[PDB]
Amino acid sequence: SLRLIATEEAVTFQPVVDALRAHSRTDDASLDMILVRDVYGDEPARPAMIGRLSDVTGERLAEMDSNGVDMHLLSLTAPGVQMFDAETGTRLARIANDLMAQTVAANPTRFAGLGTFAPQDPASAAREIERVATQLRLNGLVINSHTNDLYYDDPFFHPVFEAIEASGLALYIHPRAPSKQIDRAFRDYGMNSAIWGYGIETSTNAVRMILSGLFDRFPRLKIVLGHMGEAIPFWLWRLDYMHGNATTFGGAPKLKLKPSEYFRRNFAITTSGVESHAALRYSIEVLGPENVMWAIDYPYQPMAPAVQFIRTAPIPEDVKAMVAGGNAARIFRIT
Amino acid sequence: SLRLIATEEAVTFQPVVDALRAHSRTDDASLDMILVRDVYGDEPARPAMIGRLSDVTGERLAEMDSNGVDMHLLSLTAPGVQMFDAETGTRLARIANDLMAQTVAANPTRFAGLGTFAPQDPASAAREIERVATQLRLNGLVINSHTNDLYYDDPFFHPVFEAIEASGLALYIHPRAPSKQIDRAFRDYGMNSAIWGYGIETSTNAVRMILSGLFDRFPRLKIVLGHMGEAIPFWLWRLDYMHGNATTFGGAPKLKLKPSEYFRRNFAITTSGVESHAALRYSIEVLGPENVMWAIDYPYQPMAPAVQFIRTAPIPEDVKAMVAGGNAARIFRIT
Ligand SMILES: [Mn+2]
Ligand SMILES: [Mn+2]
Repeated sequence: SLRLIATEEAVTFQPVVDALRAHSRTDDASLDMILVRDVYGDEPARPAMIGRLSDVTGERLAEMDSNGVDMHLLSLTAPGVQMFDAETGTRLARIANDLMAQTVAANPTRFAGLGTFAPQDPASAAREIERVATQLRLNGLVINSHTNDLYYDDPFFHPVFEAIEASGLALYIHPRAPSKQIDRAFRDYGMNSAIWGYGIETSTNAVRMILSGLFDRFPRLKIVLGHMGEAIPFWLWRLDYMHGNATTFGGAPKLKLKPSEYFRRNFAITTSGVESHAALRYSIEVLGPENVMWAIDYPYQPMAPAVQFIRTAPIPEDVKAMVAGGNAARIFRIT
Repeated sequence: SLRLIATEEAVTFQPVVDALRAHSRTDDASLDMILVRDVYGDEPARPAMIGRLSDVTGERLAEMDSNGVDMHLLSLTAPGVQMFDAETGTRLARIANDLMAQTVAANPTRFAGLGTFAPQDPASAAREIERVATQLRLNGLVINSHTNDLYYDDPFFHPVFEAIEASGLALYIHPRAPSKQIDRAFRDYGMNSAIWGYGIETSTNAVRMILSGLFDRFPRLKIVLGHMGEAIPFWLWRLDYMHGNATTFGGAPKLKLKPSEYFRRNFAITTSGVESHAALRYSIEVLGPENVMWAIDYPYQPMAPAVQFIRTAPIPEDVKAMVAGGNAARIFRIT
């Protein structure tokens, strides 16, 4: 009876897989090359991952059925098309988006989809964002933190955000590995990945977006952050408290709202990879129950424990319905 | 009659101030130079700060009295003596520690103190840690995240942690601005400081310490983190979950315990700069009430709101007493 819509569910498609296979052989210094080699490289350390990522109607659907999961909201897996040059990224984003729409239409009661884009070329990205919203009628958008080691405060990306805001599509900002601005401290102990780097990279991106005033410029933007908001919900009081010093002594711009007010107004979060009732309850309290969505983070996380996490959450049934799927249905235009 | 012991209370002394005024004029590229110029520069943007940091028995004690604060646990303010060359840092650490001991001894019912050291020279730091523990009988230790842009998983610092463990003194790892490994992303919107950079720098340091197996090598270390544990308490589930991948594919060493188990066994946290009852409640729930301590972060934060934050906390009186001062009395050897 509980409607479950998992909102951070990765997929890939052959043309992107082939491109990453070739890219894995190059001398790119980006920290994502660790993942890219492990999954897409010759002699990969994780040889089953491409199969599990590519599968939609086999193991994925059987697991959804076994666990009573109604839908996956699908996204091209990190690092998407962002590691390629502008020309290649742009070509592949179109291809990946068409394949995403095709995948969704084969089973639209079970799958919804986010389109992606190649912000290496902001004008072409804005055009693809319009095409995703209007021509393909996809459910929203996904991008994997930084592009070209720049964050989304940079005015270079204004045409992208202008297009996103006009489109009405929410943007899921998924992690990728720490950019070159920060990667040096994430080369050890597997910290390049989900264990630490992903969170630091993505949250820092989001915080720069807020403090730069991007949400005064584009106030109707809706951003979604996985991994219980990449911990930003935990830092809200300190973000607010220290903002006066930042504008006064630090040369940060004056904002109309407080940092945490942008977070509640313009962001929503998902529970991907943070199956903690305590953290879920914290987030509901400080963000409000309309701002928290459930996710699995399949195939990197197994479905069963993610499902049982939300089914057993110590919150009222109406709030649980919102988190399990009601909020996603609203935010990602799912019927 | 609630005993209030504030655990992250900054102070400075003339010999360190003079050293930092001189350092302010050098071409050090450290991100801390923004703070150092602002407070200690020839043309300071924050001219009253040196006076406020230096004052112990004037305005500080008066504010403590007005607000019913029993004690401050004093620490040489960031960046301590860690920006100097090895010889200079070593010399000033001894001098700062002697002055701290004398300051505590002058009003020992109102002030406790943490000694510091210069990790630039691990062998010399080890000796000063022993002196601090055995001869000055100070209450514990303080260091400001990185030294020379290295983190405390580095085996270079092993003689330091060997000494700390043996001394039985708890080490407060206070923030510093992001090291050169990560500072590129923290040059804008005032993010070098408390609003964002501090927490990312310090939490990353601690996470590296945990994942490197430092607490299998030194299982009796006690580390204290301010700012509600630099958000580490929020990330515990994901740290644990992803640790399997880190060791299997990421070359992280195999640990005896889970990451969150080191966090609970070897760390305690304080509420400095995070006056959120919701964040406080979360922390007590996931760490246990014995691992959370109150702090003010004076003079960077005012006393009254921090005091009223704990006096009004929606927790039982016995738990409130532990947080307000009881835990600190145990952890920092205060009668
Ligand atoms: Mn994911
Ligand atoms: Mn402090």
